[PDB]
Amino acid sequence: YPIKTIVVLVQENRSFDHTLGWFKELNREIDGVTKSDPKSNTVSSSDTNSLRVVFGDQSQYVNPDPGHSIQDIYEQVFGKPWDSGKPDPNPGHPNMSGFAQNAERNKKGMSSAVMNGFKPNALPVYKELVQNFAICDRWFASVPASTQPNRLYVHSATSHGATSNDAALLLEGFPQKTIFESLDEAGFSFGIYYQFPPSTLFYRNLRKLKYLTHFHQYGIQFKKDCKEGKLPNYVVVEQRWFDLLSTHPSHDVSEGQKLVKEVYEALRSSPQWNEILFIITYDEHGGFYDHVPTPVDGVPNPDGILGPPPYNFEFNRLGVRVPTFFISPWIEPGTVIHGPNGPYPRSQYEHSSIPATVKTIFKLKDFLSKRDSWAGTFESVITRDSPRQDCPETLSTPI
Amino acid sequence: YPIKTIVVLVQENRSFDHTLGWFKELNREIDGVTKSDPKSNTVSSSDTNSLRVVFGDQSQYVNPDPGHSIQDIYEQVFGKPWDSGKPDPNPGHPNMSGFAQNAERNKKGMSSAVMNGFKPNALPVYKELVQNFAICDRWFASVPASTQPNRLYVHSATSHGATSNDAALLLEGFPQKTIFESLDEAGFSFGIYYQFPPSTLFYRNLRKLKYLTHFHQYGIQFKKDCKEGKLPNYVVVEQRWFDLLSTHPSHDVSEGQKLVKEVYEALRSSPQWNEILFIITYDEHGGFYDHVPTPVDGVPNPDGILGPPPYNFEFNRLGVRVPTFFISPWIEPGTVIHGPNGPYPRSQYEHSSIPATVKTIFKLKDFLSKRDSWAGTFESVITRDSPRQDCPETLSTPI
Repeated sequence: YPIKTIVVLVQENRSFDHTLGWFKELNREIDGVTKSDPKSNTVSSSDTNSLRVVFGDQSQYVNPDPGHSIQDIYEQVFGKPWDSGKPDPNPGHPNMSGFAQNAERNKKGMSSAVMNGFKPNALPVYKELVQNFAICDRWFASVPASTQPNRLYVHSATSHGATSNDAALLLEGFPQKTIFESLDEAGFSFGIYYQFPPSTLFYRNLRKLKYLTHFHQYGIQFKKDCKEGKLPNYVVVEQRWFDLLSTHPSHDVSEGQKLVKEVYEALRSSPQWNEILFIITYDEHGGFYDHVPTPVDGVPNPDGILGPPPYNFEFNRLGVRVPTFFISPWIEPGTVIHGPNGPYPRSQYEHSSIPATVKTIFKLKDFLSKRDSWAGTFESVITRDSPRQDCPETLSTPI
Repeated sequence: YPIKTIVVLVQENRSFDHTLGWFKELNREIDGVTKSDPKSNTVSSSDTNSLRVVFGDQSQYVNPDPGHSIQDIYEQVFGKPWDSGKPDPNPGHPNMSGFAQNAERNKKGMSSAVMNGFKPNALPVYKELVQNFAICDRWFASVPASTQPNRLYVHSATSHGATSNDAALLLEGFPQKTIFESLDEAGFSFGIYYQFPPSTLFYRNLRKLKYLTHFHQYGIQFKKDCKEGKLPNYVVVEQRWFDLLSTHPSHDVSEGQKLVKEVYEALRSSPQWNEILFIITYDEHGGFYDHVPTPVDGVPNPDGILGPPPYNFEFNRLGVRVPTFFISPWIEPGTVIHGPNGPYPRSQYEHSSIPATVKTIFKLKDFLSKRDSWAGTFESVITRDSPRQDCPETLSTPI
């Protein structure tokens, strides 16, 4: 089994249908969207009783940040708002009908951004990566909540009860065991390449003296370690600082495309390219539309810890589908992975799939929680007998 | 008393003589340096004989970062290194003779940068601020240690035992009472205007919900509140993110001049200009040379907490002199404040002077610590009967 280096890049706040849904005309196998059988959500307002908003392919490069709190996402997936005076934590029916309404509730006119996705040619970096490697069109954010609970799952398969971006809790640090500790204890290496203060600092255990040395400034160390073949066994690329103090500004998809291109090309020209498995995913969907109902059946709480009031979240429902890419010369081009042949009938691909698959590939002894123990593993995406030799050396520049 | 808004900007890593020492030619009253009676430090090395390095005015805009740990500063001020096998915490004799030796010890050739200051004309923003307002030439960093223990003093008059930049300790947060809490309890407002993640988040008490709302993005909110005269009673401008993971890279003094210019002009064109007292100081001296012996007599420990081993620091010695500016239309131009007039015979101006003076100007009930209660207060710098009306509207662009 050729994979010795696993590289993880977690992007920000985009749904599958918004990012890749229109890539379906390039490959019908992609569970995306079409113009002929279009998806839609309705909007109610004081001025109008009902307006149908069709999911289109007119996403602009610059967009506001839609709502992605646990309470926003409740309205998006169930089509009705949370009501603390009439609490309905498990209403049963994720029909994905509330994205446009939740957008409008948060900011008038924002349903246009929420109800649009990108044309493939507007994201050439992604179009090339989809066509030359693999994606998963059934990969759900771990939590129907915001950025940090999901990021906590990426490297620990739990959020240790968190469903918000609680500045005090994040700074105090979350104490659960991380995949870094599993790897280290088994003698494997790991490195976190950061630009700004990384969200991985929110793991309290990584603040031990012996683990703080595994953080490396990205600009200094990343391209260098790629060039001389010195990448550790588990590489995390951390790019943005999370504004802990941000108690719906616009921003550009282009920066993320540039980062993906740079990271890919550095891995692609590395002597370790033939041992590398590169995963790109999104922390959560950002409030953008997606048509696939979030799983509500057979989803385990990772550690028995409930979320804070008023939601008292049971972690018995997944988040919304996000774009996930698998990139390796050992992968056939244009491959699309759906649900797992996961260990259980109701297993799903989600962020805990990353620690699960790391545990599987490196034969670590134990899973971290009940979530990585249950999540699908994607090591079977590595299918070739020999590494492909003509993988693109460079990708197109973002528009 | 005309002062209703106090604004604080803390710059990084520069000594008084390095920044303002050559202004003595412009104002003989300044305790600076001359060419005819020059300061010097000696260097001992293996290959070469003892070499005198004279303090010159040849500072370049780009310099390395000299040593400014508690152990480096011990050698700088006492002229001998710390010795854990022969510990000498209170050697008696701050002769300021070790800056060049300590520089060479950290990086060969670095004594040249450490033993140089700026020509006044090389820093036009500062030269204009000095000539149009006030400086203090006897203001000491609170701690002969690194960045964060000193920044803790600026808004709390203690470091709660800290003598290093301990990432785990900083993220856990320091729990001492802050001047923000003194102000809030007395009905006054405060605002922290930050660009990147602010060091004030290291105060644990500011992570409460009711205080997190007082943080404002600088780019969004600062110039705005300056225009509409909506500045709170205590303004902190936070500009740089401290890399907690940095376990001697070069950087440019020009960025700090640009920031100072931007902040000054925004306060100067504000309707609140006639009620504003703006203080600029430096967290500590960065390891650059200064000739004034650090006070070792009558310096109180703020709260009885000792520093960590091996130094077990008693907080009975001040840090090195830093540049400090007082800026307000109620200030006589070209004013230089020396040591304080009380509250005690051995009182000194230092970072705790900021909380002390805030307590004095706003008649807050209690000081925060024994340092606060002992430090000099500079309210007497406000001397005019009417606000000056021809304060510079704009400043020179940095070279």
